Amino acid sequence: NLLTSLIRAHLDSGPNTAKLDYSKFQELVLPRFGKEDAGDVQQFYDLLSGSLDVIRKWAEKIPGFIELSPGDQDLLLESAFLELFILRLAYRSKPGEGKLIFCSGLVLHRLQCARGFGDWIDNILAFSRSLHSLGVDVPAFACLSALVLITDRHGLQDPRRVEELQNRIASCLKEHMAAVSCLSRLLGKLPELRTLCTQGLQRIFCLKLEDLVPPPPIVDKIFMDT
Repeated sequence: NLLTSLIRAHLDSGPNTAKLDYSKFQELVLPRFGKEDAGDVQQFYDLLSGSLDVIRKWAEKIPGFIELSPGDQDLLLESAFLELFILRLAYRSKPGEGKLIFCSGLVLHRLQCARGFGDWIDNILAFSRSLHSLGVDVPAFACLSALVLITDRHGLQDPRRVEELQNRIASCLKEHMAAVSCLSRLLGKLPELRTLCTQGLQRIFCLKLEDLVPPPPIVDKIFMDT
């Protein structure tokens, strides 16, 4: 069934919590001061680039995403990327502790992220606990995230296919959350998520302009989409 394949796809795309990765983690007390250097930017960029790989291996595994055309397959992806990056990160992070947890299991302190991400990081954590107040069970999240991906995108081959897959996922979510308006409180989180992507596009524009290290292709593509 569709739900099951969405739960699994989510759970496979997630970090292994038995192996969160603390090799870079440090519990800092005082803000990192100054301007950000090339190391800050390169980290931020790698984290970005890392997640695209995983979000794609998550995409593939959605019932009938592989079935679509290669044109739309990468278009739903690059267009959903930043929103997926932020929502998955907000979902799996730990705002009480100041821990950002990334798709590869990497754990970073809010204060370690602040130079590359900017004040954006603080809004992302605000959005994290906002998600966490509400409670969003795994099946609700595993449908919500596929809906961020499979959605009409100006310039899609057969948006009938996308629109069709979309509505199945949409009724899984509707059904599952009726089995558990709840759905509309969860949907009431996506305007917050939208504000987050805009601020992220702005930091990424700002970093593109310092040009301290060459961006990864995703930075360009996400920015070209503007």
